[PDB]
Amino acid sequence: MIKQRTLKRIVQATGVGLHTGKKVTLTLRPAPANTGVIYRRTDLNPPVDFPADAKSVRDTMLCTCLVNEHDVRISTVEHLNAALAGLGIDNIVIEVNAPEIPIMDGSAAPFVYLLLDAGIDELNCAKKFVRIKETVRVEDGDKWAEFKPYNGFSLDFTIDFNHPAIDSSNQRYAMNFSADAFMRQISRARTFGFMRDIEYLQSRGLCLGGSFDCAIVVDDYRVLNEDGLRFEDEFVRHKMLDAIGDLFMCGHNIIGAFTAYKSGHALNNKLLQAVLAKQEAWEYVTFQDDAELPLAFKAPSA
Amino acid sequence: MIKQRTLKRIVQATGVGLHTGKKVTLTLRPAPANTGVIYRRTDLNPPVDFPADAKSVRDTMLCTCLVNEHDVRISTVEHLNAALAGLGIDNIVIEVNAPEIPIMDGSAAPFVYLLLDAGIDELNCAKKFVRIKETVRVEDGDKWAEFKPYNGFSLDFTIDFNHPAIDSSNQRYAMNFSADAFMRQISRARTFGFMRDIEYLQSRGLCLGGSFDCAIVVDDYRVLNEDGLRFEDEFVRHKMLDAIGDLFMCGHNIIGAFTAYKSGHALNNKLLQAVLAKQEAWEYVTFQDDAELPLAFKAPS
Amino acid sequence: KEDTGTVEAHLTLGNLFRSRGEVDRAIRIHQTLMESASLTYEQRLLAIQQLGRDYMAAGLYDRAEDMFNQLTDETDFRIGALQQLLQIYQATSEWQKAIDVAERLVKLGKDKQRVEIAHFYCELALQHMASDDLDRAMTLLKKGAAADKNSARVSIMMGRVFMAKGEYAKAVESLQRVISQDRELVSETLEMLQTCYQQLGKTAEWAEFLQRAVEENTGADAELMLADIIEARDGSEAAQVYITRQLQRHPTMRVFHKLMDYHLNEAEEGRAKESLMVLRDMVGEKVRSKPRYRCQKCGFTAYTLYWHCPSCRAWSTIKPIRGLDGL
Amino acid sequence: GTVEAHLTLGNLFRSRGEVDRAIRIHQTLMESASLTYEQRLLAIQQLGRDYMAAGLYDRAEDMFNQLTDETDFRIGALQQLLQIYQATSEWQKAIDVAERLVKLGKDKQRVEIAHFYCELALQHMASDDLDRAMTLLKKGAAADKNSARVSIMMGRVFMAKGEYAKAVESLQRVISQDRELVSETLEMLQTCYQQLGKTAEWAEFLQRAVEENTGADAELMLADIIEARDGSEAAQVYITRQLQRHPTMRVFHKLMDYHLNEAEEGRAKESLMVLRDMVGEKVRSKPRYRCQKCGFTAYTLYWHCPSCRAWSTIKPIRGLDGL
Ligand SMILES: CCCCCCCCCCC[C@@H](O)CC(=O)O[C@@H]1[C@@H](N)[C@@H](OP(=O)(O)OP(=O)(O)OC[C@H]2O[C@@H](n3ccc(=O)[nH]c3=O)[C@H](O)[C@@H]2O)O[C@H](CO)[C@H]1O
Ligand SMILES: CCCCCCCCCCC[C@@H](O)CC(=O)O[C@@H]1[C@@H](N)[C@@H](OP(=O)(O)OP(=O)(O)OC[C@H]2O[C@@H](n3ccc(=O)[nH]c3=O)[C@H](O)[C@@H]2O)O[C@H](CO)[C@H]1O
Ligand SMILES: [Zn+2]
Ligand SMILES: [Zn+2]
Ligand SMILES: [Zn+2]
Ligand SMILES: [Zn+2]
Repeated sequence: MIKQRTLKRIVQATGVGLHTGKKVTLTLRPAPANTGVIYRRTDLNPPVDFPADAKSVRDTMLCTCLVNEHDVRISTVEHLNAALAGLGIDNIVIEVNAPEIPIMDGSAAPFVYLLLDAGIDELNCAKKFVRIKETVRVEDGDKWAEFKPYNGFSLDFTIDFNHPAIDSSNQRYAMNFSADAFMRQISRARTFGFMRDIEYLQSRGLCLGGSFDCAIVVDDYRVLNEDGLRFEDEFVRHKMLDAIGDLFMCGHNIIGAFTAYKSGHALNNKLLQAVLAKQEAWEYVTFQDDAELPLAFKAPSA
Repeated sequence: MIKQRTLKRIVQATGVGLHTGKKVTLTLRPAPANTGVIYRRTDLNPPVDFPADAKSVRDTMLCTCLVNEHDVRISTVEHLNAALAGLGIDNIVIEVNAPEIPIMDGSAAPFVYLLLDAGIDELNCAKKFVRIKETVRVEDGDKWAEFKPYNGFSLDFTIDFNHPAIDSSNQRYAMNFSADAFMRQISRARTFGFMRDIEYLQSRGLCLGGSFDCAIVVDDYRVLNEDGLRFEDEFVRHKMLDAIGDLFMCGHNIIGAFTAYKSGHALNNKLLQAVLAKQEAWEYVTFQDDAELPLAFKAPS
Repeated sequence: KEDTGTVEAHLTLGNLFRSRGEVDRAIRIHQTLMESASLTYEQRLLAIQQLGRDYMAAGLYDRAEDMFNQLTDETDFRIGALQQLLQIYQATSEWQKAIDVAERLVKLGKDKQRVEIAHFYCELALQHMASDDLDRAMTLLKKGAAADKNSARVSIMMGRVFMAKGEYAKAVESLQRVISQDRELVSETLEMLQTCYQQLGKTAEWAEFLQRAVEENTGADAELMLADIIEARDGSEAAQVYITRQLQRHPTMRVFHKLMDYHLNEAEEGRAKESLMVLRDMVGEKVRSKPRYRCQKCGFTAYTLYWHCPSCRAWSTIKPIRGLDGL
Repeated sequence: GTVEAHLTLGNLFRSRGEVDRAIRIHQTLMESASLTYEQRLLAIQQLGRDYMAAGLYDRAEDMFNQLTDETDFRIGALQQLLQIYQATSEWQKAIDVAERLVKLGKDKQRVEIAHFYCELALQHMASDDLDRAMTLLKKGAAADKNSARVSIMMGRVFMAKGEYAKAVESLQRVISQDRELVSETLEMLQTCYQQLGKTAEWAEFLQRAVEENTGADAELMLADIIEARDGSEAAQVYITRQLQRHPTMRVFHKLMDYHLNEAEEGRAKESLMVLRDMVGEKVRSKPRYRCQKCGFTAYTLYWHCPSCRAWSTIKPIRGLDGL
């Protein structure tokens, strides 16, 4: 019955926010069964609990950012959400004492490491799944996203940046979602960004904490990172990582086929809201995806 | 005493000359004891031979390039010489059917691979080293090279390229020369050029065969190669590789301390000619250098 | 690694060794795995491909060809092996075999490699022209044009060989085709089209073609040539209107330089002359400094038209730079 | 060796981005009881680098704090701690680490100490705490006398307080500290020479700055004042002289603007108008400040270059591009 999951220990990690550049102290904590991922601002008077819900998203400039009625915000929850979806965490309390989830290395690998270090305990209760009965679709001009019925969770992303440094790489990716598949193929894709649009973005108040150590700074004609790309086509891989993170905002893993072309955070959130609006287009189910089983590997001593 | 070495099998390799762009079918062949490395051109119906003597180097615009009296040239012999010096080959006939030793990947690693695949023999004859006796120094303005007496071969090269891409790496590297040390540290640094002056050099008849696959191309501010630098300070390491290759032009492994600053391919050859011109500065000796035996250590999990 | 299993672990270790530059160890690992008697056909082909890539990255080209010629007949690796062989035959300057491999690849479906066939044929014709043999150069140019009919290099080379032979009418016939074959490279033919028309003596048709070229937005070269001929045709001051009009639609440094020169030629002297001197000494001091041709795949900038861009090694990518910077 | 078999697989895994595996390998090696002291320190350093690459700064700091007492690793550990404290906007500790590094020999960290003090002052500035801002800037000046940021910040603080004589006295030091950045002071300096009331000294200083090839901004300001003083003719003469001696697109646009005012109406004037419409757009579109270590071009002065993260390496672009 798949069974719900949570953490075993209160696991912390400091970082530098990508879109604010302020020191942040992420503190993942366990929760009982039937709690859902609830984000929490802790530096505020009382706390400001943001129950993960597609409607909370109200700012999608370059980071799916929660905003309650009082303008208290927690930005850049895309990658942490992607990690939680990868490990299938349904009950976890995320606390940040600064108004944004840290960035770590610009991917979900650090968050996967933190969650695994905490340990994925399994609770005694069925795991709620959002199964897509009827095909739904949303469009934003030349960008579009589409949810289709499926006996699983499959993603199919395409990008087109008309950029000499990104077109050379693979521009289409597709997979059947699974804990091991996510951990091995998508958890490492970095936060690709262009060097030309940094002066402007930093002026506007975004990407104040981004540096070569947490992004693929692509200049006008080539990737500027010394190491290079972790994957030969990690731009689309990271875009699908952001897609998983955005789609997890509903609080539960989704069952369906998600096909996207040039989708962003705004489009993914709009698609999720559209699906959740049609009461007949989605239903609650259990035991539809083969998550878990993060197989270990040999540890030779030499 | 250290024994002279040659190859056990004739070994071929077809590459592209860096400074000509032609297809060169390099062929390394063994020679008997007491013959010295001799370069040779094969496309010429009468085969023409260049004995390895410092005086042979006559054009050094960007690469130590042998030239005889009739203007028959074998350019870019500064990397193959580097590999031979690293492995201490004393008798070998190098043949090229086009006027340039190939460049391979820019470094001297492919030549070490070719020589090791050929297999290095040990002739039953003494190995002549050219050991220095008196300090000899030559300067070309700011650039200066210096040989000092020493019980071995030790290089202390330096570089001062006023360029943001080369100034962030150690502009100094010193090592105690030895076959294993050479094969491990210096025998992979690639030839590095600037993309700013490639439109010009190719117009002057140089760097025609160059490309990202056989050089480190540092643009105005950073290294453009997708792989990146093999080391952290590959530039000085390759400059010292060129230094070893150029110093090998005397035909024998040299013994001493070679300290250089901004030394090119002309200054090294000038230093070698000056050293060999003084009869009281150098002498032929035997068995005075560190081990030249490669170590097959790598065997991890 | 060495803890990821076998065979595939060997392949990953060899790839890492090649990337780090330790070429000898990469070949040693790949060859040891290939010589293993416990490998399957698919694994042997994978090993041979990796060994060929190792040799190619180490510069030993004939060994790379030997290790890649064994994958062309294999369905899985045919296209990749042929691509690598095409790269080898490009680098080692063997144009005929490169053409043969490109024809194989185009027969296999990849139709993008027809421009490269035309360029290889043009390179062979250039080699022949270096030995003063125009007939064979024309034959190779005709074959290349038959291979691809949307290559400006073939037309320019045909014009060059015709001018060498003296068939100037055919030289014009071939050169003018570049207008329809590729607009961005029109400026390359004007230097020779002028000579062709001068030898033919059809000055009126030369002016007509220049007018058409400028109306078609060919570049600053056509505008300058047309203005130069007009100055002699119908005076300077009276005919300065045309340069002014062409200026407004497509202003460029190379154009206003001529207008400043015209102002200098007929001026009222005094402070205005001193100004129009200090300027017209500066626009002209960055008209020659700025690069004229740029590669639209890797940003390479050069003062001459490199058909084979040195950086990315892509054929027919360097084109004139347009907009307040040159042609 | 067996130990060196680890710390090379771990480095590979970290480079590939699989921090979950590199950290695991290094931690397992560290937990082993067979590690010698030096090997244990090497493992600690590798684990700290793993954490820093993965972005878990609170753990990289903890790991690197175990190496500051070991003679061999003191430089590396302190440098990594400085990078961590710069990254996570914590300057009051970055200053301590940099001062320890200075005491341990590295004398090129005085610039970064001055910049940390300036950043702290900036934090205390904008909250109307100018007294502590000035105190911190004075400390930074004491830690380095060859920093232009300290002088400019002190000028700003004096201007906010109101003491303009001291403002000009401090601002003028930029010429002796770093000439390339003098163009930054001019704007501010102008105000402190206008409301102060010393116009003659302002003109004299502008003339001196121009003669010292200060830049295009100084030349333009000098041309404007010469115009307002002695008519447009003298201004045009001076601008022509400076353009011939020092060519800059901005001065070229100024010369075009002065030419337009003196020109008989005609289609030539309209051609000059369109030339202005293009050249002014180009000059307003070109970058102003460029970094001298990574080729980053920004339209406003960045003290901490975003790309190479090196302090005080962004200087005004000099030549035919901009200033
Ligand atoms: C100097 C030292 C520098 C140090 C480090 C700097 C970097 C730091 C890391 C963060 C950088 C950020 O800057 C994030 C960053 O660069 O990535 C975002 C990325 N997510 C996505 O944008 P996103 O979906 O968030 O939001 P938009 O509403 O803007 O998307 C709609 C708009 O984007 C176009 N679009 C969108 C998606 C697609 O598939 N194709 C495509 O064309 C679409 O045509 C329209 O124009 O597209 C862009 C692709 O990198 C960026 O904006
Ligand atoms: C599209 C991309 C296609 C691929 C292009 C990439 C390259 C492949 C093509 C082959 C290029 C080769 O040729 C390698 C190449 O370019 O590197 C040569 C290199 N050997 C050496 O050459 P050389 O010894 O003759 O010195 P120069 O006088 O020429 O150097 C001038 C000034 O440099 C200072 N200086 C000089 C020497 C020294 O020891 N120290 C030092 O500081 C000194 O101030 C002097 O005045 O110096 C330079 C350093 O890379 C280059 O010239
Ligand atoms: Zn993202
Ligand atoms: Zn070299
Ligand atoms: Zn290119
Ligand atoms: Zn910088």
